[PDB]
Amino acid sequence: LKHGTYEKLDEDGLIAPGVRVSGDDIIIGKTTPIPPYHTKRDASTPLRSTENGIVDQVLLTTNQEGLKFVKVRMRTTKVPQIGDKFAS
Amino acid sequence: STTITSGLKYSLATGNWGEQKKAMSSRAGVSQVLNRYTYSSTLSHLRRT
Amino acid sequence: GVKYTCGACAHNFSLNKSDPVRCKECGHRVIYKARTKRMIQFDAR
Amino acid sequence: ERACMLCGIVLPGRVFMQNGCPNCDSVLNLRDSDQATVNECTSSSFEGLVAVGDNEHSWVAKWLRVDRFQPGLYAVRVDGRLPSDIVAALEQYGVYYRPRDG
Amino acid sequence: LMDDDPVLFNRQPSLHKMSMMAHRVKVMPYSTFRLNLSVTSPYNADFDG
Amino acid sequence: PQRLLIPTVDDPGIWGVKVRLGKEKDVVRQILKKKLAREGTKNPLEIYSAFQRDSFKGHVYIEARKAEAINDALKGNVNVFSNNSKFLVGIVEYKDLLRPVKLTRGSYVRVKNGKFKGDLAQVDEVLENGLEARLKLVPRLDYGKDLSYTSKFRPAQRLFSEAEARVHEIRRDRDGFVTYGGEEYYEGFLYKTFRLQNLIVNSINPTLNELSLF
Amino acid sequence: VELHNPNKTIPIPCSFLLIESTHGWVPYED
Amino acid sequence: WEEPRLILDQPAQHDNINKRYEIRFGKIYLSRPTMTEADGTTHAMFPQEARLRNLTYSSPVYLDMEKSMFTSIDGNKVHIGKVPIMLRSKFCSLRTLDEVDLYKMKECPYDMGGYFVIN
Amino acid sequence: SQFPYSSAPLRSVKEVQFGLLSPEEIRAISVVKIEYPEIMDESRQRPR
Amino acid sequence: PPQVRPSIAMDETTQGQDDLTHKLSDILKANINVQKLEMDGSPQHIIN
DNA sequence: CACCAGGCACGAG
RNA sequence: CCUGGUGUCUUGGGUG
DNA sequence: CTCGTGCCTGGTG
Ligand SMILES: [Mg+2]
Ligand SMILES: [Zn+2]
Ligand SMILES: [Zn+2]
Repeated sequence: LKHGTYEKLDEDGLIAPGVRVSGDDIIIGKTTPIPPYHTKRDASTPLRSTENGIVDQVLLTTNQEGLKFVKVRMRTTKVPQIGDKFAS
Repeated sequence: STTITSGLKYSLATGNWGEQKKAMSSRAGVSQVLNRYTYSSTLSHLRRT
Repeated sequence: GVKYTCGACAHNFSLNKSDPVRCKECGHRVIYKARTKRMIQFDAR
Repeated sequence: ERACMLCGIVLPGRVFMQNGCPNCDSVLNLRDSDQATVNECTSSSFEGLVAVGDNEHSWVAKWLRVDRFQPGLYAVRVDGRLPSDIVAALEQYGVYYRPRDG
Repeated sequence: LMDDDPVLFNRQPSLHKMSMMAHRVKVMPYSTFRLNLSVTSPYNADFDG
Repeated sequence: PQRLLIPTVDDPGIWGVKVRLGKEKDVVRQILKKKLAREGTKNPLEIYSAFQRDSFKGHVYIEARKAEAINDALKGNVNVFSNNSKFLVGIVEYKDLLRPVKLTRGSYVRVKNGKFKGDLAQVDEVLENGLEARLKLVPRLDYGKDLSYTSKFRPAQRLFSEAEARVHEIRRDRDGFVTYGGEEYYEGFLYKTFRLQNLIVNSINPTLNELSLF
Repeated sequence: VELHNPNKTIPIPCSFLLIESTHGWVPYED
Repeated sequence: WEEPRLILDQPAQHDNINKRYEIRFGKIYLSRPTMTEADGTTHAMFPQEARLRNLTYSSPVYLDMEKSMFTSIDGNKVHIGKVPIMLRSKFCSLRTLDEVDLYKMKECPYDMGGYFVIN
Repeated sequence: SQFPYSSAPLRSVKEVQFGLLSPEEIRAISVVKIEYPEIMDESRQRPR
Repeated sequence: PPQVRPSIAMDETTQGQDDLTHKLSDILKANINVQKLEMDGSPQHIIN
């Protein structure tokens, strides 16, 4: 398993919008069965270690093959500080 | 009906103009990802040679 | 269990994973998650 | 496509069921038989597709002992052998059976 | 990394030997390197990125 | 006798041509069709035979007298290279091009298909027709655990137990011979019919597990 | 403790927190 | 029409007869971007659904094929595939419906188009 | 420091001699013979 | 040794072999096919 | 990664 | 109750 | 109850 936390996930394997996420935070839980219980390997997608924000939208649908298809849009506010580049 | 569709999808996604097995000696970069950073960027990318 | 929201008729229904991703009213295959039960705060800065 | 166990020609099963063998039906009687006799006389597993063009002045037709038949597709090694009763009937009719399986 | 710590400082490309210089660390806020306005000539650098 | 059919200098030559790998039978059929169509006309394809071997991939041997006949037989063929890559075969190398070439009761063979692919089975009996044979092997069953099989998702190998399947949930035929799930098991060994083309007999190297078990 | 308003984690003494439960925010007696 | 006709020839001798299996290509028909799910239902596809579900905004093409047999003793539309459709074009779904229905389909009026949607 | 203690004396490289590997030396420094190109045989773990 | 040709994993479960591994497998297959020619009938050109 | 042959499950006489 | 694992190759645009 | 046929999968280049 990943070194991040897993308490921010609901019972459907997805995170609800409105919860603040930080670096190394699981947002989409996914497992893969191991071919020959614990016979499963983790295949989740955590957040970037240099990105902290708040989950805004979660889309869940089906692709062309028929399996599940999830998308998580995280929003954040960037405030100009020392180091930002501007141009006339 | 899979050959033509697969070839079109490959040539439009990867940009390699030609067959899949003949990636060498082919013009790459015909199809590019549309830059959606601002309106001016998209307007300049739509008129680029 | 988990509240959902349809993308067309905007119907609030709940599915238990095993149920397919579909709407129980208009049949739209595009749904979204609902707002969490936790309180969202801000520093107003 | 099946291969004859006696002559060695290569023909589909429907050909051996309708008209029989063009070089062995005189003693095998594959035309007036069922599917079991055709399966026991013709094998579906063969190796060595030979296109016999000449039926006399060809050395390939003489080495394969098919220099007295009809042109067509023949097999070098035909898997399986003829049953005991069929071999006995062929010997009683006056035709010696030679295994082509190697 | 505390104060009075000699650390090496460089900037690509490194043309002459003056591109790698040993400087003393001073803990400062924000996330930008604070340099003196006199070593900008050998470094051939500016503050535009 | 076969020794009286040896080739001499009077027999026509045999030329070997390189064809596309996987289209040798198609080339042979096309040459046969051309020879049958040119038979009786004013321009006959002066060829005698055309064949190929499975062990000689990408090679077609055509028997004729001159090279013009071979060039005419290979004219218009899409499965033959356009280059002049044809060679001559000596008279002493004529019978070797027409060489045809076991399975005994009690020998150990290996399966090349099905769920038991790669296991060392024992040949018990062979059918009267001579196509399929009976193989005794170590079963790979689950005793009906996830029932409401492929070679990649197969369980471990183990001897069939006549008592565990009853507790987990069976037709007793003979002493130790039980028909379970449509399969016959004698003394814990599964007896199954397998085709001849799906088994190997030559070059069988037993592993360490087979030496430790058998 | 990683706060919700800013994007940073801070160290805080134990006597400066209030944990939630089934009724309000319970201090160290939780 | 560059390569419209395909002609074959196979002399049969067992009474020789020439049997030519000619195949000619006809008119090309284009349809609207139709989306078909795994259940078999076909509906109207839109660029928003293609961008959300990572679909290909394309349209099927049909070609008329006529088969003829030439025996000398001497009809239905076939789907050839799909072609991608450019946005805001004459074969797109955003050209009609004026501008009132453009807001209901989650399409910005400032989007001039001129690009394809692949996956 | 990161390496475990060993009784072999620690030295430095002073000369790099180049050359070809003889078949006898190759067979001597070898530990196993490779004959079967199949990476996986039974497809049930445990390398063959 | 396998340290020179490491095995990378594509989509977690399925892993991909290095090009050197496939080259060595093809070389071993060719060497095995070579040994299967000096025992049976070989018409010179097939061996070459 | 793409083509070919074999095994499996469904439909009809 | 320690120990700890997500990758090889390209294509197009930018930074100094 | 048994044979014909479409679909899925492993071998091979
Ligand atoms: Mg600068
Ligand atoms: Zn709805
Ligand atoms: Zn015959």
